[PDB]
Amino acid sequence: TSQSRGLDMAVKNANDGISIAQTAEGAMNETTNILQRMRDLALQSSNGSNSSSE
Amino acid sequence: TSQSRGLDMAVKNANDGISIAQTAEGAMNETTNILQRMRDLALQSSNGSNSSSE
Repeated sequence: TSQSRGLDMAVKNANDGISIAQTAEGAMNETTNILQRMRDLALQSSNGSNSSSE
Repeated sequence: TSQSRGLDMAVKNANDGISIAQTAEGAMNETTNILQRMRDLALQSSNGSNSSSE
C-alpha cells in the first residue's frame, strides 16, 4: 500500500522532471536559432564588399 | 456453581479486554493512514522541481 502511493508520487515526480527539461530545452531551441542567425550575419560582415557603414 | 460464576466473570473480562484491543486497533488504523499520507508528502517534497515555497 505504501509502495503503491509512493509509485504514484514517483510517476508524478518524474513527470515534473520531464516538464523542467522540456521547458529549458524549448527555450534552448530559440538560443540555437539566434546563434545560427548571428553566424549568418558574421559571415556576411566578413565579405570584402562591405565598407564600415554596413 | 462457584467457578461457573467465575467463568461468567472470565468471559465478561475477556470480552471487554477484546473491546480495549479493538478500539486501540481502530484508532491505530487512522495512525497508519496519517503516516502514509506524510510519506507521500515527503516523497513529493524531495523532488527538485519544488522550490522553497512548495
